[PDB]
Parts: sequence; structure tokens; C-alpha cells
Amino acid sequence: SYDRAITVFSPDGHLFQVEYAQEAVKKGSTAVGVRGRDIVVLGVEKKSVAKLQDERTVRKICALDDNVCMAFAGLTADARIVINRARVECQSHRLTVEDPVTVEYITRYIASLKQRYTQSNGRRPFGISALIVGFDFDGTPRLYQTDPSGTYHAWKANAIGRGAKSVREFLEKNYTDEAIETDDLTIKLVIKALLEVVQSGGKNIELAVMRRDQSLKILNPEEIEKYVAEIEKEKEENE
Amino acid sequence: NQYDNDVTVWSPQGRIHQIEYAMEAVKQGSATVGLKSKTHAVLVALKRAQSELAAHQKKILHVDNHIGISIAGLTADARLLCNFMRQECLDSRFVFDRPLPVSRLVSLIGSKTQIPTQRYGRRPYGVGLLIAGYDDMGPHIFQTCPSANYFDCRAMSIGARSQSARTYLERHMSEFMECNLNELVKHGLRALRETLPAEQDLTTKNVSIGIVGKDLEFTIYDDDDVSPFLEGLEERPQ
Amino acid sequence: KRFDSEKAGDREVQRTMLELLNQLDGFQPNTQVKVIAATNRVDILDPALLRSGRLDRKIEFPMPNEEARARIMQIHSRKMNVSPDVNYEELARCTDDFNGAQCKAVCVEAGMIALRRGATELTHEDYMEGILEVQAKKKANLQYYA
Amino acid sequence: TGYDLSASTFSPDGRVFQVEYAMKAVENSSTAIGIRCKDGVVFGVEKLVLSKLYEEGSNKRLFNVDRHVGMAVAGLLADARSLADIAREEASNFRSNFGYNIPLKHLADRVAMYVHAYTLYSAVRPFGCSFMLGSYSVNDGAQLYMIDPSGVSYGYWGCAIGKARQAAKTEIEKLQMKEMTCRDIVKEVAKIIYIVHDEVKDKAFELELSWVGELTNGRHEIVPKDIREEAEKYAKESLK
Amino acid sequence: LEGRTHIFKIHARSMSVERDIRFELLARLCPNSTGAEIRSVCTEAGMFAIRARRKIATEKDFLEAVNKVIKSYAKFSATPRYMTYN
Amino acid sequence: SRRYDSRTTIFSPEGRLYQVEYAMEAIGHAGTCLGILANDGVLLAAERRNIHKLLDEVFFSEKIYKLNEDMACSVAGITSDANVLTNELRLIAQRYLLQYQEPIPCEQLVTALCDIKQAYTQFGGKRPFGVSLLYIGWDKHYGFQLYQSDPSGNYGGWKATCIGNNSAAAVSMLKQDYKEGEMTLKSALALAIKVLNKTMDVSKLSAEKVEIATLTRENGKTVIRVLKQKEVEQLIKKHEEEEAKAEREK
Amino acid sequence: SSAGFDRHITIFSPEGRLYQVEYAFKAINQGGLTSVAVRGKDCAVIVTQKKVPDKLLDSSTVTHLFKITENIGCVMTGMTADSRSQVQRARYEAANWKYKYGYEIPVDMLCKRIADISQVYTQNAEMRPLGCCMILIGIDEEQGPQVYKCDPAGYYCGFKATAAGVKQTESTSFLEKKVKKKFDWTFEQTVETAITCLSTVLSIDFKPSEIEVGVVTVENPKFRILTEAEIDAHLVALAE
Amino acid sequence: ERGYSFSLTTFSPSGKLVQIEYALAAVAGGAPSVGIKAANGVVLATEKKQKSILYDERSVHKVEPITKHIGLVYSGMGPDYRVLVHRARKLAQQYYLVYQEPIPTAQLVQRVASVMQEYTQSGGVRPFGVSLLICGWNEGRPYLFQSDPSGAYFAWKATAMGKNYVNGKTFLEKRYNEDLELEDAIHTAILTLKESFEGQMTEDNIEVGICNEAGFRRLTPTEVKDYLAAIA
Amino acid sequence: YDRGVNTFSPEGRLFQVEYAIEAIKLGSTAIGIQTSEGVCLAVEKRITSPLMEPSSIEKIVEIDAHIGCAMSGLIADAKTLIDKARVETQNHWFTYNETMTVESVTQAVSNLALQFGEEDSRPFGVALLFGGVDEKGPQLFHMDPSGTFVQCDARAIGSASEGAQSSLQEVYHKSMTLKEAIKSSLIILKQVMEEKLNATNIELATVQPGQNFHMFTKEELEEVIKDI
Amino acid sequence: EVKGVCTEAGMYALRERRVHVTQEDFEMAVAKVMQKDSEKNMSIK
Repeated sequence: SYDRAITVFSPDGHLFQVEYAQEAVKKGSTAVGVRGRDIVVLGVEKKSVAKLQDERTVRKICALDDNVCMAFAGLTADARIVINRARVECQSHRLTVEDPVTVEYITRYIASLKQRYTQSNGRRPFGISALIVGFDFDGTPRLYQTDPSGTYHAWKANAIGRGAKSVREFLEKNYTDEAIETDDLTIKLVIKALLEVVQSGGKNIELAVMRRDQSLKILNPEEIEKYVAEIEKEKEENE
Repeated sequence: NQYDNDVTVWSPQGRIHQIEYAMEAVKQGSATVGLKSKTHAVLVALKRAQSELAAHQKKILHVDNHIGISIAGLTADARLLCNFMRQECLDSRFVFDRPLPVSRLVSLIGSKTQIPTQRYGRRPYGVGLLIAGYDDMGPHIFQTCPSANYFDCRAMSIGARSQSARTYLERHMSEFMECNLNELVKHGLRALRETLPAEQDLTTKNVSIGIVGKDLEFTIYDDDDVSPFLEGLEERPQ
Repeated sequence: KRFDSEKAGDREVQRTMLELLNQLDGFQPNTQVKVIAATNRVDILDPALLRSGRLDRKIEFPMPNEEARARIMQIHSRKMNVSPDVNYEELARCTDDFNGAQCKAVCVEAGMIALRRGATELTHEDYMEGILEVQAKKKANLQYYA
Repeated sequence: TGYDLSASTFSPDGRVFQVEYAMKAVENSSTAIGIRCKDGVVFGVEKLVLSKLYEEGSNKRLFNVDRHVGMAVAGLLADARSLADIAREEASNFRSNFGYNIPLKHLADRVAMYVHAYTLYSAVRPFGCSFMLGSYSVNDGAQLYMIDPSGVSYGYWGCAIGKARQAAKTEIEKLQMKEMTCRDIVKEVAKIIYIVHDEVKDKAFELELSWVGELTNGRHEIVPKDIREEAEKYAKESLK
Repeated sequence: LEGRTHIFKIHARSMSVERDIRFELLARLCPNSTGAEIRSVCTEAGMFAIRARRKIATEKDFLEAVNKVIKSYAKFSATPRYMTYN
Repeated sequence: SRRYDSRTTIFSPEGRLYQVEYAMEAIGHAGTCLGILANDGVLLAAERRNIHKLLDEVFFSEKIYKLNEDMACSVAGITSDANVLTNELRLIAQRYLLQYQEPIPCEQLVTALCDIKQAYTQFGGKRPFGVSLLYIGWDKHYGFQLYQSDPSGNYGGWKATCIGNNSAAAVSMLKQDYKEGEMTLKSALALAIKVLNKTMDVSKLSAEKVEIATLTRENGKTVIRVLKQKEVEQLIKKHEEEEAKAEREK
Repeated sequence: SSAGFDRHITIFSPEGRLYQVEYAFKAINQGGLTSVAVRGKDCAVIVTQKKVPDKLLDSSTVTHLFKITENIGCVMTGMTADSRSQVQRARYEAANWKYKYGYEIPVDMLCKRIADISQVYTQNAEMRPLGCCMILIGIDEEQGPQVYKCDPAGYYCGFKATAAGVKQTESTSFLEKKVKKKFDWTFEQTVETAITCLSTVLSIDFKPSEIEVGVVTVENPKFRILTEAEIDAHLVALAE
Repeated sequence: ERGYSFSLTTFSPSGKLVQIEYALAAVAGGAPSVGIKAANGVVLATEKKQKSILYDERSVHKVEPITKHIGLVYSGMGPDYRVLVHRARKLAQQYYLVYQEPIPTAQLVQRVASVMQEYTQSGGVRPFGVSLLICGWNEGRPYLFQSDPSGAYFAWKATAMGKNYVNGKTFLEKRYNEDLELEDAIHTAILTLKESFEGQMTEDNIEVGICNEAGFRRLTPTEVKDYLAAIA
Repeated sequence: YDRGVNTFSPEGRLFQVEYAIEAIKLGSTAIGIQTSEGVCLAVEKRITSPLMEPSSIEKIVEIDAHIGCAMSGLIADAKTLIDKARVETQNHWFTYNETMTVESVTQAVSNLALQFGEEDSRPFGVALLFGGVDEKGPQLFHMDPSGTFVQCDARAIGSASEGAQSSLQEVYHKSMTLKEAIKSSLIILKQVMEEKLNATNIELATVQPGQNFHMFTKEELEEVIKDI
Repeated sequence: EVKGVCTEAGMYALRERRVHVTQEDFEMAVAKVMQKDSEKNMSIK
């Protein structure tokens, strides 16, 4: 009848421990993000930090290179492996094929390794996913995703966690050419779509903007307040 | 039915059903009747396809010059042993520079399928191969089964509805050791067509025929090559 | 008698059957009025049943022979009117492993062929029809597989 | 309650029913017995026939492992040829390294460890087939050793394997082995083998015969029927 | 195939239905629905027809299939389609 | 009965970690430890599981293990499973000091054993490590760093720690006493005495049944101070003097 | 009572009791063999027997007495299938003592080496418990004779007089008062203690043929099996 | 749960671990062996009783010293003792010749019990129910340590396992306090050793090992009974 | 009950192999057609959200210069075997100096179809459609995870393949040219699709010996739209 | 258990045949209930 799932497929043609694993991404740390013709932005929050503990230890999002950055969700245990495992391959794509790392190459490695990660009885599957954030050579944007089955897909913006389709409905108005024409309105639009995600209290909010090929910098609680002021002024002048 | 899971574990009655389960896959394949005379041998098989526009998949193929074979059941183990048959046929064809008779050659195939039917974590192999060949003493027809038991015969048949073939074979197989090739081929299809339902063809592209001899190299007969064998046929009665 | 207890729903009778063994043990008059018993399967059989008063002759009835399946089905079909030219050779060989009740299933089927029926049975294919009905027919064979 | 599933593990009673399953699987095989005479060892096999079923004289259970050794086997034929090749590879090691005749006593011990090791590991399975080991030599002499799937190494003057091993060994005690010639020992088996294993159960069958000894100069080869006037010695007294 | 559209033929006498509808369009997209599920399809169709105040199923020509596709697929189950091929 | 089967390899079924929930249960079993923020130094505490006085106490530092001249750790969990991790990180810290001739930074150090513990919690059906051990030390970049190892592979490293489940009473105390920039390491040491005398089940702060290990930064020696029970006994009278002073108010 | 896989594996019960090993303790009892090991002053005598169901039984192969070394013999009990595998092993481990160490093994460590791998057989249940039982003897320098026994639970054991097995429980009970005495034992006294202890266990006292009696004494240190001629001579000597 | 599977060790829902816990229950059913750390030496008094009078204790030896200055005794079941004996015989002699000197026994307990840890802790198929009382003499100050199958090494001045483990540990907890006179500590250690012991005490019913600062000396039943019962 | 996967059934036959056929149902529906002049094939992208990029996931891939392909079922397992055979066609072009034939591509994957090894622990439920032009001209091949190989003039997979093969063999033309195959492709297309047709909803694959490759090019899908 | 101490301390005072109870007998009531506490020394330590 029903053996649940180990490796071999279930009678319905699908699996279980895979479908069971995607719910961990739903209960994991939420994240958002957007892209533009030059500058790109992202966000995570969901830190649950009380400030009484070390802030650098809870830091998760990192970057393999200034051009391509890593953004993941869920637990950071297996994600810390995804970091180091991709750092060795991105350094091999550094080493071999000296050109800047292409998103197709690096994503297939993690995907091909994420397929054998879920295969043997043997290597434990991933219960988490990740979304690559960066820019193509000559300023073109690139953002992709990952799947527990070891597949990759590209999006126009990063919406995951709770309410993936609800934020995607708000991303329909984000398809306009005005976003991002100026980096001041884009960050204000990031705090907009993020306002409907979780608490959005401004404390745990962490956003890093990458302009063209320049390495991104995490916004300190200085410019974030100014971009929140123009977002509140645009909301007050909208009536 | 839990005692039939492991091939290593013997049943309460000692009969392992994992071989009998693969016997079904051998008997779920197409109806094929092989036979041999003293002069030459004629082996026959059947083709079936998914749809009408889909070409009927062939079964009988050629391996050694003097060894023709048929096939039924799983194609995975078929082409695995087929390429394994190539390596075994080229063993003596290279080092000894002579072809291997079917007698001592299948003894290695029976041992190749012994390990998967013995050790734990392995499964038997359903195989519908009907092996032919000519050594100095004339033709030999063996059989392949998941039980890894090959018997030298003049005529044998496996697959679906093949129990009705043996009945037509018994008196005919003793009388088929004499006549030459041509009339033996059309008498071979006069068997399968009685086994198969009599209300439908039996076309040119759904049947497999092959002929091998001591001085005659094995040639695959399919599609237009079957037309000389299907001409001058006696229709089935009602 | 199963293994452990309690309890079986028929345990009152499984004690009474063993009481019958006691009646065939201690009661001499039970040697009179022979009683006949029949079972579907010997999977559960009491070892204490061995005796002349208890079960003595025990016969294992296998699947009837191909000639036996033809004789039992001919006695049942002697009343019906069947189309002529019955060789009895093919219908006997086409019967293998089939139970006597499945033979009457073909016999009861063979009684419907008179009028129309309306499907065309013609002749000599009648027996092999309901013979394959239970365990056959493909269909598959190959499709979805190799 | 699941105690008889694993062959490697024992049962609460102190044994393994898997060995009993392999022992009784030999009981389901056709009758094949053996006997040793003074100057040789007699082998025989009764091959069942249902329809034809194929060309007569092939796939016989008589196997030749070594020059002076021979095989009378029963049970499943693939494992019979497998145990024939296991002994053939064992006889190949003794002939390679040394090159002289392997003694049958130590040959049975080498095959004993093989069959025994197959019963130790639950990965592989105990073979449900049995065989008859026998040999003759000028310095060694005639020996007949019986090996069982459990791995017990031993031998008797004669043994019985088949549907019934009791009635088959019943007349061997009154049979005169030494004084009567080996050719007469062959007919002593051929007579009762036709008597017992009645034709009602199996309509058609054939009796294989093989012998090795001084008359063959130590070489083992299957002896046909009409040879050595055995065809007439077969049906002479077997009609009773 | 032709059996499911015959159920829609008698169901044309139920609800409010005319002969202008194309039944075989979506009938091949929901196999093994028997007659019970498509009965609930024509049932919940009238449920939305009262909520939307509409009447005749051809009015409503194209948008009857709109409530036919969303209700039938929601009754089977809800599974993400991206993980299927992934 | 989907989660009742023994697996330990693949995860559970709603997305929660199968064994890690049960691994934290073993951490809250007979664990004791504490941590606090201290400038120009750091302090840790230990508790002897056996209060029997017949013990030789020849183990010297037991619940506190010294993995480096400048760094140490505090084992909370099964001592048998942790002794494998002791020499493990000790050799990994030694092969790093061998390679670069420079003290191993505790950033990658802690994450190294966390990934080593992660491999045993990932595949092979291997038993997870049910021991959570602390980390203390100093580096040339971030200076004083505090970490806590977790079985799942995601470290519980913070500037504070909770060991074991009974220490949850001290967590509300540490968050209320949270301070920045004042040391005076004895301010937290006297506070750690209040942790053992109140939040911990054992009162009076038995000296032979506990241990206090502190690390004071010294260039370049970085002296690690095993106390052990010496002046802890006067700290008992010091904390009781505070209790005798507090009762004078009311 | 059982919980989990403890039926198929050797892990200990909640009462601290092994399962697959405790079922192999009576696995020797199912062999139906009584070997009593008793040592006198300068000598030690091992008494055993065998059953002859069929007249075709060969005394050579079915003989249960096994000689590991010229100076060191042994005897087994229980199932004889696994016993032969341990016989050739004891010959191999004694040869390692001859090769590496250069001289003859005291056999006190041979019991340790055999039981150490016998403990590996008891370690993993996949390789089967190997329920054969081993009883050893030998000669050590200025130690006089010795007696040793190893069952397949894997320890080294030896004492003055130790016997364990199927019926050996009734033999050791009678010998406690019989062996003491405990003075210098003549060869005729040691043989007399072999039949009298067998007379308490069996009291059949059948032909000396079927029973096998070995002896280890210091005159020529080599182990020797008693000849059938002298066994019947000592049998009629103790019974007047 | 379950949940821990095996390799190296089994699972428990609440505390410790099930399975081999049952082997730990067999450790208490093993042979009781007392031990004594007194002044400049370590004394070990075990208990050995044969099943019948046909056995002579001169063959089987329960005390098998690994080194000349380090003896040992076992509290627990059978040959799993003798397994770690030859192990430690290989284990301790390797480290002895690495630096060519014995080095204090503290490092011996570190290395020798390190593989014994893995050997007992890691999956051995069937568990191991043999514990040990570790002894030795190091730099003038000897040591008495107690291991177990779970791999927790202890330090005791007077210890007992097997029988009396409930009675004798509380006995030595009360009557014995801190460090006392050497032979006077042996007295009360034997008094509680004969607590649950049989009323019949003979030279062959027990054995007493002693670790001198001059190296270990294994006694014999002869000198064991000729000393005192009551040995002091 | 108690299904033994690769171990056979009490009846018996393989089970998960049949479940691998069900894994074709969850995938996108691709309908291939082989014609004398070339081979045309179409499959729906089935965009879930506007965030999805149309060329990100494509069901048509190129094994060799003259060999096209159409995947089915799972993606990652497809591209595995896809890139695999691309290396197999590269080694075949070295030793033999000639490009690998579409025929031998099948048996190359068919040997590894069901390994019961580390791949093929769980087997891959990916069906493969092999198009291209061999020495015999344009050909279209179909295979399944079990390793079946049958040459089909027109083959369909995916969800609607049931209803697609119905109207397929009826309107199929074996002896005609690509001129009719153009409009013959959109017939079955507009049938199975319940939404408006655009370049991002589906994708076309047409390979011809004289016109290639092609494959396909940008903005030729909307041209077929307005040609209705 | 305090009620149990009063009962155990009242049983021995009943044995001595006195109208009152001595606090030393209350210590005897504590010594009776201290033997039942948990389990040891196997498993943990």
C-alpha cells in the first residue's frame, strides 16, 4: 500500500520526504528581493534577534564574489555547507575558466550535487532552498533559485516564505520600467512589499543593495531611515 | 506472501517464487517458436508496437555469424546479455580465432545469472533468449529462464499462449528434422498462427523470422524479407 | 485453534469440535451413524483428528486433469443443445489449473450461445472464451513497458 | 513466528529450519543414488520426462569435476551446475598448484567449507541441492562420500537421494559389493531403480549411469546403456 | 469520452443549459471523474450562478467553463506544479 | 506511525528536524554551564556531576577542557561522546597552527567542528552528537568571541549561553542584567554566584561540586585561570554577605 | 519475552541475557554426543561414542576423534558440520605458533586464539554462531597432561577434569565422588573411570567398536587413539 | 523515537540509551571486584568462584597485568575482558615503546582507555558488558580509576562493582572518608567485600592484587589466605 | 500490498516502472510529429507566475549538431542524461570521425535505463523523445524510463497525451510535407490548451536536413499565431 | 510525606508506650523514607 518514502517513488508518481521538506522552507527564515537594469536589492529579516546576543554569529547571507552573492533560507546548518560547497566550486570556476563566474555553471553544480544529496541512503537530502543574487557581466541582472530536487529557475524578483503568491501579486506592479529607474524608489519599494511580510518592525530588517558590478553593502540604520522617510512621505502625499 | 520477498530466504515449501515471478515476465512476452532440422534451423518470433504508426519493434537479431537468437520480456537484461554475448563471442574469435559453440558458451550465461538469484539484495533476470548455433555435430537450440536452466532441444517455445505451440510441436518437431529450409519456414508460421487468435493477422511487420545453418550465415528476416516466407500460405479454417 | 487467546468468536464450536473428538474417544455408541466432513483448506488442521472414529480417510482433491475437466463438463452439458462438430481435443488441452466451478462457469456460459447471443461465438472458440475470462486477457503484455 | 526466515540466525529451539527447507528440497528432487564397488564407484541418475521435453541425452545431472572424481547430483539444475563449477574450480586449484590426484577425503573437506560458508552468511543462501562424491585410485582405492546442505562431511558404502531415501537404501544392505564385479554393481542399482519410483507418478523417464574405476584406468566418463551389456542387465530382473 | 458528454446531455435538462455549449473541450482534461464528480461540477456551477445572479449557461457561454475549470481541479487536490517536473 | 521508524538519516515529515528536537532533550539532561560578557577577560563555570567526596579530583579540569593555549571549551553532555570531539578539534586546531604557524581564529574553528558534528547528523545513519560544548578565546580581529556548539550543525554561538534546560531561569536573569562596557570581571563572577545560588537547583554553591574557570587576556601568554575551589569558598561568603546585606533593607 | 530484533541478534535482554547464544548452548545438546574429559596423574583419557543407524556407515569418516597436532588432539560435540571447520583452523593457528614462535604451543593460548575468533563468530550474527563445540588436550613442559574445553561462546577453559555437553552433566556428577580418590592413576584406572561414568549416563555398555577412546600420556608425548584390540582388553579387565 | 539508530550507539526517548542499557544491567550481574587506593599503592581484591569442585583456579586467571608496574582487575562479564586484555597488551606496549619510557599512568589511562572508549562505545554488534578498575603508579603517587561500558572514567580511593555496588559504595561512603591509613583502609574495604559474599571463604574463593610503587605484584591463593581474611 | 519495487510482484510485474509512467503525466505535454521533410514538435511551458522567465526551462534540447531532443517528466534527471549523451556523441565523433546516429543514442541510454545502482538509489522517471536527422533523414524516437525503444511517426507525452494521441493518428499525414505539418501542429495545440496562445505559453521545435539549426528561432511562434 | 513522618514517628512512640513523641523519633521517621529515593548507581555514574 503506502510505504511512505525512502528513496523510490510513491505509487502516485511523486515523493513524500521531498514534499515534506519544502514545508521547512515555509517555516524557515523568509526573504525578499528585486532586480533592475543595473542595481539590485534584497532582504531577509526574520532574524528573531533580541540584540542581547552576538549579531555577527546570526549573519547568514554572504557572497562568493562581488559579482555573485548567496541568499538562502531555512536552517543555516546545511546552508553553511552550501556556502563552503559553492565557495570551492566558484573558486574552481575562478581557477578553471578564469572568466567571471557564470550563473548557469555554478547553479548546475549545486543542482547536480543537490540531486545526489537527495539520492543515496546514504547522503541526507536538503530540507532548505536558496536563491542566487547577483549581476551578469556588463551590468545585466541575474537572480535564480534552487529546489530541494536539485533544479534551478530564474525570477524577475525574489518572493519566498509565507505568502509567495501574495507578494508576487504585488510584484506585478513592480514590472514597470520605473523600478528600478532610481535606487531611492526601489529601496522604498522593497520596504513596501516587505511591510506585508511578518512583523516588518525595522529592527531585524536587513537589506543590501548591489549597484552594477560593485559589491553590495548592508544598509545601516541611517540611510534606511531616510528611505523610510520618503516612503512615509510618499504614503502621506498619496491622498 | 512475505516469504517471497527475499530471493535468499527459502520459502516454507522451499520453492522460491521470485523465479516464478520472472517466469511470468517470460510468459508475458510475445509468442515465439524456435525449431531446428538437421540441415538448417528456423527460429520465429513476434513483434508488437504501441500504436499503428509506430513501427513494430523487432525481436530476433544477430550476434555471432552462426548464432542467431530471439528475445522476449525485459529489454534491459536482454541488451545487457546481448552486449555480454558479443564479448563472449569475440573471446575465442580473437584469442582462439574460432567461434564458440552454444554448448559451452551458455554455461557461462547460466553462471552469470546465478549470483543475482543467490546473494541478498539481488533479483532474478527474466530472459526470453532462444539461442541457436552450429558446432561440428550440428545445430543446437537452448532455452533461457530465470532459473538458469538451459536444455538442448530441437524445438521449444516460450512467451504468451505458447502451451498450444508445444502440442502442435510434438508430432511436428520429429517430422521437421528432414525437410529443407523453405517449406520449414512456412510450417513454422503455421504453428504460431494457430497459437495466436485466428481472427486477425499475422501481418508482415508484426512477425520475426530467422534462419541459420552450418554453411549459411545467420540472416535477419524482417519486413520485405518475410514476404517470400508468407507467400503461398494455407489460410486457417473456421 | 489459532495460537493465543482470548478469544475466537467460534471458540464455543472449536471446543465442541474437540468435544466431538471426545465423543469419538470416550463414547462407544459414536461408532454408529458415520459423519462426513468437508473443508476448503487444510491450512488449519487439528493433529488430534487422527482416528477411525475421528477423521480417518482424508483426501486431497487437486485441480482436475485436462481429461477430467472435459468429462465433468460434458456431463453438465449433455442436457443443453450445442452446435455440432465438437472435437473435445482443444477444449481439454485449453483447460489447465482451472477449478470445477470455473468449468461450470464455461458450461453455464455455453448454454447462452443458442439464440443470438448476440455476440458471435460461432463454434470451437466457445470453451476457450470463458476459460480466459478469469485470468486473461491482455491488453498488456507490453504497453507502458518493454 | 519469523524464526525460520533468516538462515544465519538460529531459532529458539536451537537449530535453523532453513537447513530443513534445503534438506527437504533435496527430497523433492528425482531419485539419484550411488554405491561403490571394490575396484570402482558406481553413479546413477534418474531423469524425469514429462512430454519430450527436448533432445535426449543433454543437460544431464552427471558431471565430471576431476580425472579420478565424478558427480551424481540432484535438485535444482542451475545450483547443480554451480556446485559442479565450484568443485571444478577447486579441482583446478589442486591440479594447478600440485598436479597429482586430489584425495577424495580432503576434496570433500574443501567442498565442505564451501557449502558450510554459504550457510554462515545471510547474504548468500544455503544450497538446496545435494551431490554424490566418489573416486577410485590404485594407491587410494574406492571411496564414496555423501555431503548434505548442512555441511556435514562424511561417507558411506552407499547412499540414497530422491523422493524416498529409505526404500532406496533398503536393498543395499543385502547387495554384495566387494565380491560382485563393478559391472554387476551397476545392474544392482538399475534393477531396483526401475522397481521403486513407480511409473504411475512419472510416466516417462530415463536412467543415467556413470562409473569410474580400475577398468577405466582411473578416468571418469559416462558409460552408455548398450555398452558392457548393461541394457540387458537393466530389464532382466527389473520386470518383477 | 463520449460517455462523459452524454452525462452533460441529460444535465442540460437540469440547471439552465442550452445546446450551444462545447462539452468535449474540458471533458478530456478531467478523466476518471465518473458521473459523480461532473455532477458536482454542474452542481457548484449553479452555486456560483446564484452568487453571480446569472441564469442560462450560454450567457455565460465562455464563463461557464471558467467556473468549470477552477472547481473541478480544486476538488481533486491542490499540489504545486513546479515540483512535479522538478 | 510515519515518524516512529528509526531513521536518523533522512529528516522527519512537516519540515521540523527529526532528531534535533530529541537531541536538545539530551542537552537539557544533567547539563550545567553559564556565560556572560566581560571586558579584558572572560569567565566560565562548571559543575561536578558527582558530589561524593571520596573522588580523587585528579582529573583537574574536567567539565572545562583546554583545546589551546589561548582557547578552551566547556563540555556539557555525555563525557564519552565528547572526548572524541576534544582531540578532534584539538588536532584540527593543531594542524591549523602547524600549517600557518598562527593561532587558529575561532570564527572558522567553531564552524569546523560544527560541520564535523553535522556530518554525523547528516548521513550514514550515524548517531548524532548529544553534547553541546562552549567556546572561548581571543583573536586579532574581533577580540573576545563566545560560541556554543549544537548537534544540528547550526551553532548556538552567541555572547550568552543557556546550559542546560534548567538554566532557562538564568536566561531571564542574564537579559535583565545585560550590560555593556563594565568589567570588573568580578561583577559578573559575583553575578554568576547568584546564578548558581538561585537559578540552579543546588543552593549554597557547593565548592567541591562546581568549578569556575576564567580566561584573562594577556599578551602574549593569554593566561587561562583554573581557580578551582580556592577562592570560590570566599566567593561563597562574599555572595552570602550580599544576601546578609540585602536583608538589612527590609 | 522478546522486543525488537533481539531474536535474530546476540544483544542482551533487559534481564541481561543473550538470545542467539543461549539457543546455541543446547545446539550441542541436539547433536546427541557425550564426550567426557578426565585427567589422571600422568595421563588424561577422553571417552566418546557414535551411532551406527545403517550398515553402510564407515568407521573412518564418521569417527569423531580429531587430532590437531602429533602431540595435541581434540574431540568435538553437537553438530559435526561446523566442527570440522574449527579443526582445520586449530591446525592453522597451531602452525602459526610453529612458524612464528618456532616451538610447540602450550595449547592454553590455542584455546584463547580459537575462542577469540569464536567470539567474532559470536560478535556479528551475519556470520552465524557456529554452534560446534571443541574439547582440547595437550602436553606442556613440566605441567604434566592437560585438559581443555571450548564451547562456541568464546572463552578458553581447562582444569583437572571438566566435561560439558548433552549428557555430560550426569557424568560430572558421578565423577565428583569417583575421581576422588585424586591419587596416582594407572592406565587401567583411567579407562575404568571411562566406562563407569558412561555406565551412569548410559548403562548400555555396547561393543567397544562404536565407542571411541583416546589417551594422552607422557611416554612418547605424541597423542594416540586406543586401538580396538586394547579397548576390548581393558573392557574385559574392569568387568570380571 | 528511537531516533539515534546506532553507529556509534543506540537510542533513548528520555535519558541515557536503551539497548546496551540492558547490557549495563548485565554489568551489575557480573563478577564483583573490589579495589583500594591506599597511601603509596593500589590494592585490588576480586571474587572468583568456580561452579564445581572439579575446577582448579590455577588455570584461569582473572588478574592479567598488562605491564610490570600496572596490573588490572575486571568487574563484569567474561571474555570481553580477555578481548581488551590482549588489546591493552597491544595498546599499552605500543605507547610504551613510542617514547621508550612508561610515562605516568595518567597518560596511560588517557590512551589505553581512548580506544577502549571507541571499542565499547561504537557499535560492536552485540554490546560489551565488561568494566575495569584501572590502577598504576605514577611519579610516586599511584592512581585507582574505574571505567565502564559507557566510557565514563572515574577516580575512587575505594571502589566496588558487581555485587555490593549498592551496599559497598554507600558503605565506603560512610565508614571511609578522605584518605586514611593504608592497611586500615584495606580492612574496611574487605569488611564490606564480605558483606554480601558467601559464608564460605577459602583461598580459591577470592583473589587480592596489589600495585606497589615498585611495580605490580600478582598474589596467589596461597599467600592470599596466609595473610589474613581480614587481610591487613 | 507490500510492493517490492524492483523486486517482482506476486502476480507479477514491476510497479515503480508503472509509477514512472505516471511521472510522465505530471510533466508538460509534448506532441512530436515526424515528416518526410523534417520533424516538428511542440510543448507547453506552463508558466506558473509572471516572475518565470520563458527561456529558463525548455523541454527541447540539442544532443548533437544534427540531433534534437525533447525531454519529459522530471527536469534535473533529463538534463543529466541530456548532457550525458552530449558527451557520448562527442566521443563517437572522435574515434569514428562521424556524428553519433540517433539510433545508437537510444541504446546508449537504454543500457543505463534501469541500473538499480546509485542512479537509475531511486530510478529516474524521465522519458526522452529523440528527434534529429540521421543518415536516413529526419527521425523521431520515443523512450521511457524502462528502456522501451519504438520508432513512432508521431508521439505525444505529458498530461494531455491521452487525449492528444486520440486526435493525433486521425489527422496525421505520413507522405505529406512540412507545409501541412505547420498547420497540423497548431490543431492539436489549440485543442489541449485552455488559455490564449502566446510565444511564452508554448515553444516550437522544427528540425530539417536542408533548413537547420533550427531547432527554432526567436519570434517565429507569434508568426504561426497570426497565420491561423 | 510530612504526614507519613508523623505516622512513622507515631508508630515507634507507640512501641515505647508513651503519650508523647520525641524529636529523635521524628529523625527515625525520616530514616525510614530515605531508603526509597529514586535509583542508583547503575546507568548515570
